[PDB]
Amino acid sequence: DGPTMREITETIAEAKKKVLDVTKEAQANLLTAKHGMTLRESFEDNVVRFLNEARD
Amino acid sequence: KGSRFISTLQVKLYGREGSSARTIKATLPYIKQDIPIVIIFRALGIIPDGEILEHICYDVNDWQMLEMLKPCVEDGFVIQDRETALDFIGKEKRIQYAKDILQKEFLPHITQLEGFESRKAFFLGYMINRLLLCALDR
Amino acid sequence: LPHFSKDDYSPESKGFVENSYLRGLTPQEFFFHAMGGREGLIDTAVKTAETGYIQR
Amino acid sequence: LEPGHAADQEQAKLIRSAIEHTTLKSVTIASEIYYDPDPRSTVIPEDEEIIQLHFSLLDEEAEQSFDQQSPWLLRLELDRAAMNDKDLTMGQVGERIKQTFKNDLFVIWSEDNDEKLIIRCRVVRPKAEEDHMLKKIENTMLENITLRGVENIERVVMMK
Amino acid sequence: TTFRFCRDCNNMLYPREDKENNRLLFECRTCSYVEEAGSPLVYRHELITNIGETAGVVQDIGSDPTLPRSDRECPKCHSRENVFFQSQQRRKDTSMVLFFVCLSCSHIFTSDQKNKRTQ
Amino acid sequence: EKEHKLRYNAEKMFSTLFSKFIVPETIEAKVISISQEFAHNLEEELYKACLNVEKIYTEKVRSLYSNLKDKKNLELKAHVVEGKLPLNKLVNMNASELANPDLQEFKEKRDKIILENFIV
Amino acid sequence: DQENERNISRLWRAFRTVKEMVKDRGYFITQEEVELPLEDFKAKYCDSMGRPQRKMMSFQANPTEESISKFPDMGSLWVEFCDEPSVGVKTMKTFVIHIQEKNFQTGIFVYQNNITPSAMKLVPSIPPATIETFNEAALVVNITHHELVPKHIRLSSDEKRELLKRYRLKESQLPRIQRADPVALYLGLKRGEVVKIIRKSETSGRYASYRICM
Amino acid sequence: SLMSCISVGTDPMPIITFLSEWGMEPLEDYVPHQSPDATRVFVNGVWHGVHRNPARLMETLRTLRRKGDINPEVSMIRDIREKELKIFTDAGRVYRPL
DNA sequence: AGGTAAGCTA
RNA sequence: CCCCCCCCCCC
DNA sequence: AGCTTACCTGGTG
Ligand SMILES: [Zn+2]
Ligand SMILES: [Zn+2]
Repeated sequence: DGPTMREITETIAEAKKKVLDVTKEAQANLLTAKHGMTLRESFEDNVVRFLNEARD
Repeated sequence: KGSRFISTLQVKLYGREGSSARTIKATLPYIKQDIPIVIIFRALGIIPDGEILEHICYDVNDWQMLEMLKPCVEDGFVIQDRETALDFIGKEKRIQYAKDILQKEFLPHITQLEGFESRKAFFLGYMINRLLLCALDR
Repeated sequence: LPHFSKDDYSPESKGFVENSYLRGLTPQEFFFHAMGGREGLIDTAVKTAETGYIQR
Repeated sequence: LEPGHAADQEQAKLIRSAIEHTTLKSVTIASEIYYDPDPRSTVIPEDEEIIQLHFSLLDEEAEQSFDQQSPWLLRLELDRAAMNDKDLTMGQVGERIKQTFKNDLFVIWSEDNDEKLIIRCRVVRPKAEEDHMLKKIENTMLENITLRGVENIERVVMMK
Repeated sequence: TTFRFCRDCNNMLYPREDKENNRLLFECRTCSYVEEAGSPLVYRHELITNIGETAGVVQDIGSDPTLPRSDRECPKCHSRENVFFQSQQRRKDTSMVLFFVCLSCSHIFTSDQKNKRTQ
Repeated sequence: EKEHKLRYNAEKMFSTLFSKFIVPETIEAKVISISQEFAHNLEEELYKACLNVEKIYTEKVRSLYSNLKDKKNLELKAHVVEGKLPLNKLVNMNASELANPDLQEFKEKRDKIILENFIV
Repeated sequence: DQENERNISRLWRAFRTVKEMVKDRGYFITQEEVELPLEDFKAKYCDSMGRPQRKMMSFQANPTEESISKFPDMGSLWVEFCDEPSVGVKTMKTFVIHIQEKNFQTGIFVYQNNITPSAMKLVPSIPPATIETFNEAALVVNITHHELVPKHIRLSSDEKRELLKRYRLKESQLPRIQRADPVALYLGLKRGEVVKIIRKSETSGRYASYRICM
Repeated sequence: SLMSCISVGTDPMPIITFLSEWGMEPLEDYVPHQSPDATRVFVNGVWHGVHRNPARLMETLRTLRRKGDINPEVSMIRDIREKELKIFTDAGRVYRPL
């Protein structure tokens, strides 16, 4: 459905802003790393999660 | 093109992370052992340190890299002139044999000619700079 | 890819395929999916031989 | 966890901190070697209060360390975030070094409070050439000495 | 650290104690040279290194097309002309801080909100 | 026997602490005779802690000194000590609770953040 | 107090486990003797300073009436604790003679850190009597108490004979327990002895296996 | 790929000659603290010397190839951050048109 | 290439 | 040297 | 102790 496609695209779009936000959060050093993880290892886990939640 | 001298030069960083006296030695073709870089430079005619150090670390401010080279100076300290350096690459028979290896087999690209010790020195120096840059996580 | 700017941690740069198979993949989406797909074929060949011996 | 402490999160935290491996390297910023000749005083004015608290009173059998120690100083700077993170005292850390090298290493430290976290170490000479000996002792210190935890147990995570 | 060489043979200078006057000297082990030490510091370790972050900031940094651009005003000249990179320290742990170079004054500044940095 | 010599030097720096720390009370809303007497009320108070039932102590003297000395953030807490705040509980206090309210700001922000990242 | 408290706990924890093992081994020990509380242990085996006096801890254990029926030749046991972290050859001889004179069947030596290679050589020196060595640390936790550790039962020579008859077995054909195995050590298994292992089964509920010592 | 080609191998000496004629100081006479910013110039992994204004040099070479004067198959890179200029006459390099 | 388990050189 | 088979599946 | 070194590595046509 055309309406279903809109709902899909916005779902991807919001996950993309969500991701941009956590990227801005990490660039301003306001990001705190999870146990046994690089600040970067942490960020990537968050990003991957956001996108995989999105495709589902 | 020309004979195809497939000789690969290895410049090794001995000692591991958080290990006392991290020395640097290079493996030359037709010489069993890995010679400490400082000797290879003195064999090339670059005799003082800070002239050998000048060829490796270009910024005379990078204290990190310079302290990374203090052990190399100690390892090489035992030799002080070109003869003593050519001889370590072995009498009279060994000194002559050494000159030949450094001329035709050590860094054969660049030249296999003769009087290009400075051109091959700065190159070895470039390798050691590149080695230490990765070791210091840069 | 040489089409991207340096230090780009975005969904697009790091390989997010936003598009469906019906809509079709962009050249970039196509190439990342191409790398992802290649990985699969390798651990297929690998697992096929490893798993075989395990049985023996 | 013990049958009676199944939901006690504090019991979990307490074991977690007691089992996880922690080395002196984990809390060190940088190590340094200085020529500080008279041990009864200091060239570094930053440490003026460090000598004024411990080299001070006591005085636990003064000269105590014979004071005929070593002119070569080994100085370690510890990370405030990392110390509090793994929950450690300057006194705790100091006692681990003091107990590792026994009486052949005179140790002092800046207090938890102080703007800078410092551990001052001097070799104990019985009755020339020491520069190498300190680089040997700092390599031991960082790579060896365990401050907290069980060896091999590297990362410890809580779970409900 | 920042060490010297022997004027006379340019060789490395090794430490030595003048026990009589309680001062440090640096001697040449290839000749009879000696000189008073400048600082009491001899060796510096550094486990957590922060030097190698702003590496390769040549004045031609702007002429790299691969480098991205931002519209953040300069904290010294106030220009919305920047070329930005990430920490050149090629260590695993390294934070994702951004270093901005002005293309109207050639001065570096970060997006870091945890520290009041001037390097 | 040797303990007495050690215990004497302990009270000595407490009066030193109470002579150049007692000034910010008079400089901002609260002489050496008051210090010596008040400094004694810690030496034997901390002695109740060590050699229990039947080593720790010396390190607890330094913690008491360095922190109560601090100022101008820790003098606001040191003001409470001279103006009715347990001189009995402050001896067996010893930890991060002695530290600056400015230091405690960051210590609280830190601790509560570790717990979020290792609770998985 | 500091870290004296932890050493006292550990030593008492290991004392319990020794008593647990001695009881399980056949010998007469009460659950009251076993479940002895820490405050009582302190008040019995610690000096004026409240510091552990191991020499006092050493005890004698005699087989139960039940044990006498299965293994008639099972004699009495002696358990010794030493206050020397490194147990010297001069101390080991003192122990060996105790077992020989009082004609003990088994002797167990609980040590702190080590026993001299000199001392550990005069161990098989007094047959038919047998000497055992346990590090205090290994005894802190009773491994037999674990989830994964099923009940092992030492079989009589007659019980072993029967197993072999009833399955038409040669000793080679039985599954094997290693002599140095924690449970083999706990029960003081000698080579050739058989252990009946009764474990729970997701298929049958209860399954009995057997292992012979090596 | 359809539009990809592989370098046949060209002559380095004309580029080497052009370079030294365009501000390339020889390696034989380099003094690192005298020329600290200096960009390292490599013709087929052979370090030849250093150049003081790499920006203008790079332009000249690029304009030379585009015109035809430097063979089109010859690869030339300027790693501004690493202070390096690598050039390849080299046979075997895989290339694509853009 | 890779994990092992003999086998033995400084 | 190819061929062969290349299940399943994010929720 | 830490070098070296032989042993194997899916199926059919
Ligand atoms: Zn000299
Ligand atoms: Zn600017």
